[PDB]
This record gives sequence, C-alpha cells and structure tokens, in this order.
Amino acid sequence: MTPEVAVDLFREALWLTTVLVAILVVPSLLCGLLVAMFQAATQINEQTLSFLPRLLVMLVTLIVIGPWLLKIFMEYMLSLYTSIPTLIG
Amino acid sequence: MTPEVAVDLFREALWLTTVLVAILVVPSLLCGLLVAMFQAATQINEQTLSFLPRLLVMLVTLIVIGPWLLKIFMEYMLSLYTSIPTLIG
Amino acid sequence: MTPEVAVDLFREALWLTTVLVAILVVPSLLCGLLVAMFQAATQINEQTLSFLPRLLVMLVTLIVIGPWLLKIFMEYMLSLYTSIPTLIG
Amino acid sequence: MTPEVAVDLFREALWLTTVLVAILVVPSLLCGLLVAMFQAATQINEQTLSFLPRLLVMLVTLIVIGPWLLKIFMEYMLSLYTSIPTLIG
Amino acid sequence: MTPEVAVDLFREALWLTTVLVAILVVPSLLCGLLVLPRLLVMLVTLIVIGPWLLKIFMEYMLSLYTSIPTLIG
Amino acid sequence: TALSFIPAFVMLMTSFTRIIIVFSILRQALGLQQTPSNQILTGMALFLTMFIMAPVFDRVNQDALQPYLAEKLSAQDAVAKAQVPIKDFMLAQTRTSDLELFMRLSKRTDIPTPDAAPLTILVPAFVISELKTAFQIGFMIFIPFLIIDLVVASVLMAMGMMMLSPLIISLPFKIMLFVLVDGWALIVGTLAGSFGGV
Amino acid sequence: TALSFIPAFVMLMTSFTRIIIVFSILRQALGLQQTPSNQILTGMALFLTMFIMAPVFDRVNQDALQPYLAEKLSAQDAVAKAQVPIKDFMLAQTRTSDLELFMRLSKRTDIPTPDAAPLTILVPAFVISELKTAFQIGFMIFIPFLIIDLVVASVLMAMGMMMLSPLIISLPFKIMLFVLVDGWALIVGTLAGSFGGV
Amino acid sequence: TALSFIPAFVMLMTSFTRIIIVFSILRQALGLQQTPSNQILTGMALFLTMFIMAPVFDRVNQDALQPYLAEKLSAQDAVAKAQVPIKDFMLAQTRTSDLELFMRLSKRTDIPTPDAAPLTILVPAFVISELKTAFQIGFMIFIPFLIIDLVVASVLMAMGMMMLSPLIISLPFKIMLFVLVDGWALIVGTLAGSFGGV
Amino acid sequence: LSFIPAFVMLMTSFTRIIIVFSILRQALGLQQTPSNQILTGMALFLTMFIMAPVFDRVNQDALQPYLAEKLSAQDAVAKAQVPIKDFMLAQTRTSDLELFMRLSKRTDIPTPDAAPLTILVPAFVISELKTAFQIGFMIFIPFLIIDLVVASVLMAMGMMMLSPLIISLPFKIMLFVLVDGWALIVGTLAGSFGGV
Amino acid sequence: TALSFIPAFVMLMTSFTRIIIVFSILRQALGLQQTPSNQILTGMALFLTMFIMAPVFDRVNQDALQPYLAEKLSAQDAVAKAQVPIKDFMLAQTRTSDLELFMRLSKRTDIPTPDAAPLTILVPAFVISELKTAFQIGFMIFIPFLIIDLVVASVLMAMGMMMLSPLIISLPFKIMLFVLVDGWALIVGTLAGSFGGV
Amino acid sequence: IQISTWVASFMLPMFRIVALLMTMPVIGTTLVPRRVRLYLAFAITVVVAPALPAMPPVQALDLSGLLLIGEQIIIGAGMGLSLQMFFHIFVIAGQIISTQMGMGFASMVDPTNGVSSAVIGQFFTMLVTLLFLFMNGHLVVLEVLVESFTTMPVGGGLLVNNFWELANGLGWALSSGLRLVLPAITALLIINIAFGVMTRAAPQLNIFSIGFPLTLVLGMVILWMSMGDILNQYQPIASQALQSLRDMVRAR
Repeated sequence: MTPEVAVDLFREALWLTTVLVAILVVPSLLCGLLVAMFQAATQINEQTLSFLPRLLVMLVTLIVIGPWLLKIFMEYMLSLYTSIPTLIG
Repeated sequence: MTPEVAVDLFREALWLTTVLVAILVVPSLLCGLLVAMFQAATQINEQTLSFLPRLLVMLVTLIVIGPWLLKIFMEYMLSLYTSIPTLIG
Repeated sequence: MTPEVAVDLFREALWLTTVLVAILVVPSLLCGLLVAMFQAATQINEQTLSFLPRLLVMLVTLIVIGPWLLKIFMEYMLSLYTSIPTLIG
Repeated sequence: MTPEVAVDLFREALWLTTVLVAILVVPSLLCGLLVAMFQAATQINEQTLSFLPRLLVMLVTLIVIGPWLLKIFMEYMLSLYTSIPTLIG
Repeated sequence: MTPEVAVDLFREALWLTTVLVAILVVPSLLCGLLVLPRLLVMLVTLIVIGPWLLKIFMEYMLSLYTSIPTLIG
Repeated sequence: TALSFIPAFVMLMTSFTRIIIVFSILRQALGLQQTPSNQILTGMALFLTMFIMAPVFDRVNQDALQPYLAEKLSAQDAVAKAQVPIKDFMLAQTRTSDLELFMRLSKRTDIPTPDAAPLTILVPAFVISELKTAFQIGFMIFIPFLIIDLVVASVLMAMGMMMLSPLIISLPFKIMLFVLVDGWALIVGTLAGSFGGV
Repeated sequence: TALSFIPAFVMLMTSFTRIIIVFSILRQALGLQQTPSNQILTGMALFLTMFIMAPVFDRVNQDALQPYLAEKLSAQDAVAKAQVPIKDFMLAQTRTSDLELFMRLSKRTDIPTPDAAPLTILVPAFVISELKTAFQIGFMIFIPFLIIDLVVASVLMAMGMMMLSPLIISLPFKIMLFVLVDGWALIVGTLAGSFGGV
Repeated sequence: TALSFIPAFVMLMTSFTRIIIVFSILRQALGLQQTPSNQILTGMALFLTMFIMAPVFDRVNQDALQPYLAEKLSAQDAVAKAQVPIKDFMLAQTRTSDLELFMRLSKRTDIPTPDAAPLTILVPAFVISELKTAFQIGFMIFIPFLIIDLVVASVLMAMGMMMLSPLIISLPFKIMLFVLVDGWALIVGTLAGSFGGV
Repeated sequence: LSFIPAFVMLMTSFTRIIIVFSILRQALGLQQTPSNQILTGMALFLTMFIMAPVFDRVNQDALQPYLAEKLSAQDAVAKAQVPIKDFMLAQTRTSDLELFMRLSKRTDIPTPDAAPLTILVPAFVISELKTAFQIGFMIFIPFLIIDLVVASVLMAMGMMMLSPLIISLPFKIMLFVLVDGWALIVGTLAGSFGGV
Repeated sequence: TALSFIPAFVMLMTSFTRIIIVFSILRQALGLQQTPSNQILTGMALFLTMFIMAPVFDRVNQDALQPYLAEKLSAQDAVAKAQVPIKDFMLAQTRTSDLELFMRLSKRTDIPTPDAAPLTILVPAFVISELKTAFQIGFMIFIPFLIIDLVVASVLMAMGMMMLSPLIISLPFKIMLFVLVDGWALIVGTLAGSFGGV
Repeated sequence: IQISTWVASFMLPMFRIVALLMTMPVIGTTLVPRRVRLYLAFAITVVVAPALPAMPPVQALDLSGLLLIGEQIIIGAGMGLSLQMFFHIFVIAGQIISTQMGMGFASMVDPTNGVSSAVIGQFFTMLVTLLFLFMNGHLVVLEVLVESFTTMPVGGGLLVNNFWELANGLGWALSSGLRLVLPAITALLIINIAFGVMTRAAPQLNIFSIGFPLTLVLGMVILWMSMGDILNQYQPIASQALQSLRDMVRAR
C-alpha cells in the first residue's frame, strides 16, 4: 500500500463527507438566509425565529433525502470493504 | 432486517421529532414574533423583553401539552419495543 | 407510580421554575423597558446603558428576594424528598 | 450552618459583585452616553466611535482603581477563608 | 508575589492592550468620521504597521518570560 | 472465577445496585462535578448495604453460621437454609409484574408458593425491580437540580449574558441547596426507608 | 489457560454476548450516565444467561451429567454427546447467510447436515450472527432516546438558551420515559423472547 | 481484594473524604482548568490526612501496636482496643442529627454509649456528616470565584463584547486572586482547623 | 505460565485479528464493553478457524506418529516447526525479512528464514501490525465519515454542546448492521490472511 | 502499593508538579485547542524534571549509590544519607510561610535546624509552595494570551461581527505570536531558571 | 526448567525495547494489547541479543540492576517521545483546522464532550500512521535502536543530560504544525472575516444560524484541498524527525 493509495482513500472519504454535508445543510442555510430576509425587511432583531425554521428544514431534508443517501453510503462502505484485501497488497 | 426497514424506523423517529419540536416551539416563536411587533411599533431596540415572554410561553406550553405528548411518546416507545422481536427477522 | 403522577411532579417543577424565573427577571425586564424609554426620548441608539441597569437591578433583586425564595425552594425540595417513599408505590 | 447564614454569605457575594461591576462599568457607560451626545449633536449614525472610547475608559479605570479594588477583594476573601471553620458549626 | 508586583504587571499588560487597540482602531475611527472604507483602513493599518508592532509585542513577551524567575521570589 | 463472581453477587443479591445507581444519579444530578470518585461512593454504598442487610445477615448467621462453627456440614443443605432468608427478603421487594414475567418466560412448571423454586429466576426479577425503583428514586431526586439549572440559565440569558455556561454558575447554588435541606441525610433515609417496611 | 478457557468458551457459546452488548448500548442510549458500572451489568447478563440457557443446561445435564455421577467415562464421547445440545441450539439462531459464508471460507468438504462436523466453524458463525442481532436490538432500543435528545436540544436552542448541555437536561426525561413504559421488563422480555422460538 | 478493602476502611473513616472532595471543588471552583490531575490532589490530601490523623494514629499505635511487636495476640480483642480511639474520633465530628437518624433506622436496641456499638452504623453517619461538611466548605471556597466570574462577564458584556467567553478570561484572574490571598496555605489551614478541636 | 500463550499470539493469526477488532471497538461508537474478553475469545476462535489447515498439517507431521511413544524433545519439534514456518513466511513482507537479516548480520540466508525461527517471528509480527493497522484504518474510514457528517450537521444546526458522538453511535450501529458489518469484516480478515 | 508508591514518593518530591501544572495552564492559556495530549505533556515534563534534577540526582548517586555498588548496607541509614541532599534541595524552594504553617500545625517540638527533621512535614510544605509558585508562573504566561484574546475580540465586535467567537479567530493568532516569540525555549528556560539558583 | 540462566542474563535490552514500544505512537497506542507488545519486544531482543555486551546485574547492591533498568527505560522512553511529537505535529495541524471550522465550542466550559478530536485528530493520525508505516519509518526506528546499543550500550550507561533537546521538542512541533496548515488556516480566517463583512453590511445576520454552516461547508472543502499537498508536505518532516532520532542516540 503506497502513500498514493492512502491519499486516494482519504480523497474518497473527504469528498463523500463534503458532499453529504452540503446535501444535508445547504437547504437549512438557505432557510436561514430567508429568515434573514424576513428580519431585514422589518427590523426584527430576533434570535430564534432564525433557528426553528432551519431545524424544521434540516429534519425535513433528512426525511426526504433518506434512502438514497443511505444507499450511496452503503455501497461506498461496500466498495471499501470489498477492496480492502486487494489494496492490502 | 432490510435497509428499507431501517428507513422506515428513521422516518418514524424523524417525523416524531419534528412534530414534537414544532408542537413545543411554535408558540414560543409566535410570542417572539409578537414582541417583535411590540419592538417595531415603538423603536425599542431591546434584547430580552423578547426572551422572557418566549420562555414563559414555552414553559406554559410544556405544562399544558404535558400528559398527551407524554402519551404519544409512551406508545411510540411501546410500539418500537413490542415490534423489535419481529423486525429482527 | 402512574404517568399521572409523573405529570403531577413535572407540573410542580415547571410551575416553580416559571414563577422563580418571573420573580427574578421581570424587574430587570422593566428596567430594560425604562432604559428603552430613555433611549426613545432622545435618539440615543446605544447598546449598553440598557445592560448595566438591568444587571444592577437583577443583582439587587436577588439580594432582596434572597431568603424567602430560598425558603420556598427548600421546602419544595423537602416536600419532594419526604414524599418519595410514598409515591414510589 | 443555617439557611439564614447561606443568605448572609450570598448577600456578601452579590453586594460585592454589584459594587465591583458598578465601579468598573459606570465610567464606561458615561463615556458611552457622551459619545451619544456627540452622535446626537451632528447626525453621525455611527457604530464604533461609541465603542473605542468606552474600551479606553474601561482600561484606564482598571489601571486607576487597581490596587484598592484588589485590596477590597483580598480581605473579603480573607474574611471568608478565616470565618469558614466557625460558620461550619 | 507581594500584590504590588501583580498590580504592576497587570497595569503594564492593560496599557499594552490600550496601546495596541488604539493604534489599530483609531485610523478606522477617523475614516469613519470623514464618511467598507473602515475595513480597508484596518487592512492598510495592519500592513503598514507590520513588523514593528509584532516586534514590540515580542520584546514584551520575551521580557515577561525572562523576568518570571525573579518575580517569583 | 469466584473472585470475579463474588462482587457481582454482593451487588445483585443485596441492596447495592439500588444505592450506588441512586448515588450515581446524584453525582450527575448534583453539580456537574465528577470525583466524588465512585470509589468512596462504592464504599459508602457498601456501608449502607451492610447497615440495611444487618437483619438479613443476622438471620443468615442465625440459621447457617451459628451452628456451623462446629464442623457440622459443608457444601450441602445448610446452603439452602441460608438461601431461604435472602430469598424471602428479595421476594419482599420484587414487583409482582417482574415475577409474573419471569415465571412466564421460564415456562417450566407452576409453583404454588410465591417463592420461585430456583434462585436463578428470582434474582433477575429482583434486579429488574431494583433498577426500576432506583431510576424512580434517582429521577425524583434529580428534578429540583433541573429546576435550579433552568432558573440559573434563564436568569443568565435574561441579563443578555449569553455564553457564561450556566452549569458553572449553578454548581454552587446546587451545592448550597443540597446542604441547606441537609441533602444527604434526606436521601440516605429515603433509600433505607423505602427499602424495608417501616 | 483457564482464564482463556471459561470466559471464551461459555461466555461466547451462550447468550451472554448479545445480552451484555444490548445492555451497554442501553447504558449509553439511556442518559449519558455511567456507573451501572458494567459490573452489575455483567452480573445481570450472567443471570439472564442462566435463565435463558435453562433448557439447554437441562438437556446437557440430562444427556451428559445424569449418567456421569457414576464414574462412567472421562474425557471421551460423552463430551460429544454434551456438544450435541449446544450445537443444535446454536444452529437454531445462526443466520443462514453466516453458515453459508463460513462453509465457503472453510472449503474442506461439504458436510451433509447443516452443522459442520467440528464446532470451531459453528462458534464464529454463532458469534457473528449474535453480534448482528445484538446491534439490531441495541439500535432499535436506542432510537427513542435519540428522539428525546433531539427534542430537548431543539427546545433548549429554541428558547434562545444554548450552552446548557441538553444531555444533562435529557437524562431525567430519559429515565422517566424508561420507567413509565416499564423499560426493563420490556427489554428483558424482548431479549428472552426474540432469543428463542415462542 | 486489597484494592477493594483499603480505600473504604482507610479513606472513609479518616479525614480523606472531606479533604479530597473540597480540593475537587477547588479544581472546579478555580478556573475551568482540569489537571491538577486528581493524582497529586489525592496524594496531597493523603499527606494532609496522615497529618491530621497524627494524634489518632499515635493513640492507635500506643494502644494496639506498641504491645504487639511481641507476638501477644492475633485477630482478637486487640482489634476492638484499636477500634475505640478511631470510634471516639469519628464521634467527635459526626453531627447529632445523623447519629439520631441512623439509630432510628437501625431500631435494634437503645445503646447508651455515645460510640455506636457496631462501627457499621457509626461509619455511615460519619461519612454523611463528612459529605455535608465538605460540601459546606467547598461551597464557601467557591463563592469568591463566582464573584470574579460574574464581574468578568459583566465587564465583557458591558464592553459590548459578547462571545469572548468570560470564563477563559476569568481563569488568570482567578489564579491571580488565589495566589495573592495565599490560596493554599489558607485552605489547608481551614481544613486542618475545622477538622480538629482547637 | 505465560510462556505458552505467548507463542500463540506471536506465531498465529491472533495479533492482526485482535488488533482489527480493537480498531472496530474504537471505530464503532465510542462504546467500550465489547469488553476485550469476548473480543479475545472471538479472535481466538477465528484464529482456530484460520489455523485449521496449519494445525491440520502440524498434527499430520508431528502428532499423528507421536501417540506411539516415538520420540520426545528432539527433531520432531522441528518437524512441527516447518509448517508454521512456511505459513508465516507466506505473509511476512519482504522488507521486514531483509531488515532482520540485516540486523542479525549472520550467515546469508536469502532463501527462507533462519531455522531457529527466532528471526522470522518478529518480522512476522511487524508485518502483522502493519497489515492490521492497514485493515483497521480501512474499516475505520466510513465511521469517520459518519462522525464528521453528524458533527457538521449538529453545528450547522447551531446546536452545539450536544456531543455528536452520542448521536453518531446509533448511525454507526445502523450502518454497520445494514452492510452486514461483521460478516464483511470477518470474511475480509480470513480471506486477506491466506491465499484464495 | 507499588503503583501508588511511585508518584507519591518520587513525582511529589521533584520538580514535576510545578512543571506539569505550568504545562497544563499553557495548554489552556494557548489557543483553546486541547491535545498536546497530557501524554507527551507528561513525558516532556518528566524529561524536564530529569534535566533539572541532574545535580540533585548526581549528589544522591555520589553519597548513596557510589559506595553501595558493593553490597554495603540494606534499608538503613544510607537512606537518610541520601535523604539529606534532596531535603536541602526541597528547603531551597519552600517558602518560609508554608514551613512556618506546617511547624505550627504539627506542634510536636521546635526542631533546632531550619530543616524539618521528619520528611513528611517538609514534603507537603514543598508541595504547597510548589503549587503557589506554579500558579504564579501560570498567571504570568497566561497574560499575553489574554491580551491577544481581548484585542481580537475588540476588533471583531468593532466590525459589527457578532457570533464569530473571537477565540476561533484568536487560536491561529495565539499560535503565531507563540511561535514568533519562540514560545518554548522561553517557557522551558523560565522553568529551569526559576527552579535553581543562578 | 533448569535452563533459565542465559535467557535472563542480559535482561536489559528487553527493558529498553519494551520502553520504546510502550511509548511509540503506533505500536503502543492501546489498540495493541500489552501481551502482544511485551512478547514482541521479547522476540526482537532474542533477535538482537547476539553481538552485544551484557554487564550483568547479578546480585549486589540489594537491587542495582534496578538503577541500570531505570537508565535504559529513560533512554527508550526518550526515543519513543522524540518520535511521538512527530505524529503530534499532524495531530495539532488537524485540530487547529477543526477548531477554526467551529468544532471546538467545548473549550470554555469543561463540562462537555471536549474539543472533538476523534473527528479530525483521529483522521490525521490515521493518515500519518498509514504513511509512516508504508515508508521505511516503522522499520528505520528499529535499525536506529540497534545502533543505540553501540553508542551508549550498557554499564555506566552514560545515560545523558541532553533531555533539554526533546524538552524543547514540542516547540518545533507547534512550528511544524503551522507550516502544514498555513494555506488552510488563512483561508478559513478570510472566510470568517468574509462572513463578518456580511454581518457588518446587513445587520440581524445571526451567525450561529448562517456563519457556521457556511464555515463548515467550506472547511470540508479546504480540508479536501490541503489533503492533496499533504504528502509533499509530509516528506521532509519525517526525514527531519528520523534524523532527530539518529542524532539523539548516535551522538554521545
């Protein structure tokens, strides 16, 4: 196993992590920007009508995405655990 | 146990979580919007007459909701813990 | 111990908590509303002459209330810890 | 040790805290009110010429007060730590 | 420590904090008095001050440490 | 193997598990602090267990050890005669639901007497009832510290003073409130009273 | 080799692994608390083992011990006659996929009967199947406490009140919910019921 | 075995329980810092305990071990002759309420002697009084650090400077104030004075 | 007493197996109490199952003829050393062997290991730790992905101080159940070990 | 007791304690980052301790081990001949106030020499003066990091940048200002200089 | 038995190599059970025991071989720590990045999870363990230790009073850590400040709401980008650390 292979593996891991985090988070970030809209229209300097919609949209995004995110992760894990005995040597 | 079943379970969990959070929080969010009303009528740029009513309404909402939220959760937990030996296999 | 009893206990706890928080906080909130008065009379868009009086009044309220709040809490705790062996069964 | 004694101790603590906070903060609050003067004379709706003088005056107040505030606190601490073995019982 | 010494060190540190924050923020204050600009003035100030402020802080940190053994007692 | 077995025995067949767990909850319920160290908590629970089992150990020494300082018998019926007192004692505190559930899951044969013919079916029912009661007590003794935590956090936020970690400010109020109501005598009396019939 | 003998053979070939793992997933699933000490947990798992291995040990004492109080044989075929019950018991619970996998990885000779001639190929099969089932049960019992955690944290944040460590406020709600649904008899009956064919 | 026995007997009947706990409160009371390691706190409290137990251990050595370098007796009355001084010592500090509570919960017989005829009922009362008093002391020595914390947080919030986490700022202030008032000689003095009769 | 279990950990499969299982116990949710006493037993049973051919050959060449009072404490022990010797040789990487021949500085043996076996055992265990950490981090990576997704979602929820390990534990368990988890890992161990 | 013997007997009578406490304060004083890991902090502090005890251990070897390579004496006076140099070294750094305090709290008899004839009254005095000096150094080295925290937070709130947690910004600034000033040569030189008489 | 006379003769290099293995970052990180490590060191010592002198401690000075064992344990632990700070370079780099992303709000309490290091610190530690193992690294150390028994072998031992060097150790570690993440750190800083301008430009931008999701989305990307260069940045550091070991033992 070459350091090149270790970099391969960590590029898999980190790209999967960043795409999962984007997929899960960006809608919550957008709803945060939209409650920022709302608080900027009328000068509502508030602290939590910006958190509640973000959490609701995060949980809705988890529920919606759900199975196919789980499938992506499952066969990433399956790729890793089937290729282990080859990349060992 | 199929990945389909795991998605079933997590859909139960996440829908229960989001409905509990909405039920508990939305009145506090509304009282926050109403103190935002009050601070927008007269230019009261304040920081905590927006927190105190929200906490009072949250605790009142907990006290009022109380038993039937606890019952919903109890028989959700009972459903899970009675179905475990079947969904095992 | 019935779920009804658990709701009894949490109604004790939450009503005690909300009355303690009101007793401790409402004078600070009122002094915040009064510095809001002051900042609304002359257009003093300031950020901390609204915090200092609120903290001073909160500490003065703690000092004044003090012993009898502590007594209320002490015999609430005493009620709970004397009734435990009965409400067990 | 009686609950009365605990209230004694916390009255010491809270009065010392509020007098320390007033001594340290009130000059900064006054310089904030004075930059509020300045921003009210000419319509300078600014955000930080109100912070810089307040910080400068706070640090100058710390430097000036300094030793005698430290002495007050030192012999408050010394009173507490010499009276502990008596107020134990 | 003989608290007088502790007050001395704390006065030194507070005066240094005052000096640094003043040097950094007063130019932005003046440019805000004249009028995104203030951030640009902060950047210009950072770059134009550069090595000598870090060097004075380095001298002070070095002095603190090199003095610790004697200030202990 | 006996060396590893004995402490599990002294825990499961005696009061220990109800006490330590409660104490554990207290160490969480009380100020966030760790290090009452669960080594003086373990010793204190052991001492409370000795103090509560004093009648049970008294009856055991009466029926088993009092005649067996004279080389009467070994590894035989006397062990059963010593099992009888602790068996009846454990029966005194197992909830009926747990015994019903374990007789149902054993399915061997119905026994007319309430005592289960094997100790090995009675002990887990006793332990389940013990954990249930211990969590009941621990939650009850938790509630007021939760009240203090919510009060302090709400006051801190109400002074606009976010990010002060209300647990660090609440630890002394928790300790004071737990010494003014006498705190430990209350809980130890509750444990030792709810355990037996007074 | 006795220390590698007892806890390796009889704590893996019997129900101990899934019970102890489920109890640990509980102790963590339950409020963050430690000190159920994994010692009363090890003991409770051992007694649940004795309670569940009751028919298996009954059959063992039937086919092996009952005639061998009379000095019949020693270190011979009676050991295989004692392996038969535990072997078919283990077979009753190893998933088909697992036995397929280990017969494939052994490659020796296709044994006609489902259990391969030796035990050293069935025990790893049993242990892997037991770990899969134990993680299934542990995750299943974890879900609702995760729900309480998320709800409590969300309510603390929605009160504008962060930095309050929602786990310390969730510990009593977790204990309360785990006592009201009766908690421990549910999980113990689930273990002993999903374990065998009812 | 020995690790099970030594801590209980030698660190719950002695002063250790009061000292270490107080020190732990210190480690919390002081700046948020961990790692005075509770391994130099344990050794330091152990030295303070051997230093307070000096008269007690002197009298035990005189009453038991001084005549028993000459092979006089073993595992008999000498043990009670050694129990008497530690018993009187523990009685000197056990609050009256706790002795009354435990005499009430034991119900055996009214024993007029102030020392509890069994050490097994006097030791738990002593440990409860020890916990109550150690929490009293630790809370006392906590108060001024709470003062410093509140002052720092109020100054920061008064500079409009939120989220600078007044605790990390307060840590060196707490250390400075705890050195200028001599800090450790003070607290060692309070412990060794409040523990004994001066 | 501990001489006999020693030569079993070093020479047999036990090392990389127990190491991969320790990685797992750490790779999985922070949980302890798979107790390393059922992990030791599970790894020892996997060692028996994997050494089945090796121990079969040992019994063939050594114990089959030595139920008959043939010989004791002599060359038969080397006849038993031969099979385990070539087995270990099959898995020690070339680099470790080169290095230990270099460190011994003895008579040149580029052909298989020195007969005392004293300079193949440590090379085997070194290559063993190397491969075990390989597989360990290989199976550790996806659990790291889960940890990072959980922590980043929680922080992106503004919901800090929730200790994302306590929320990541059930997702780790769920993912380790769905991909079937344990059969994958045990098959990987027992397949990457020998030639398939 | 050999595992408890090492820290208490050796790690307490040496430089370790103030070094490890200053290192912990540093790890906290430094950017909020943990994991200099207190596993290489302990090794690093132990090697500093060895470098600083070099003359002390040289004297010990001179007067104890150099004649005792030759089977001279066992477990007798030579131990005191080796106690002498470490005792004088410990006196060199114990404050007069703490020695006075412990001579007052012992009340045994005025020892003529300034050194405490028993060691067990000099070691805790050494440890208390040690903790006092360690917290002194800790506050000192914390000062500039507090300065940077304050400056960065002032600028951050001065740009209306709320909720950016100026500690998250100050960590790189902290480590940069800690590396440019060379950081560790400084602190380790301060420890090694303050410890000895130069 | 009646044979255990020469196997316990040396008994010293066993202690040296054990001390190295216990304090090494990979062999001795509690993922390896202590039985494996102890018997591994026993095997390495029956390999290397030829071609080295002994200096027997046999029986004199009620226990003097204990002084000598202390000497060797010190030397071996020094080796281990000297190459442990090497891995802590990357540990510290990863954790600076993790904190700046916003995964360190466990600092200013210490009731908490802690500054989560399993998330990133374990990540970079796995990186480095793999890379280190694939280089001759894990091997060269052993070679190094062999030469140890020829530079400061046994007897008086000539232990050293050089500890100062590795006591100054962590310094360059911190330094090295910076030079690994400087292109990342700065980026993150800019992002923060960048987001700050938003908050300054448009008020009521609560950036527990918007600041940290953005910072984490971009911090994962920045991690992935720096992981490209990580190897060319790593290569000189391992060389310098192994030369540090080389001169630590070979000198004196």
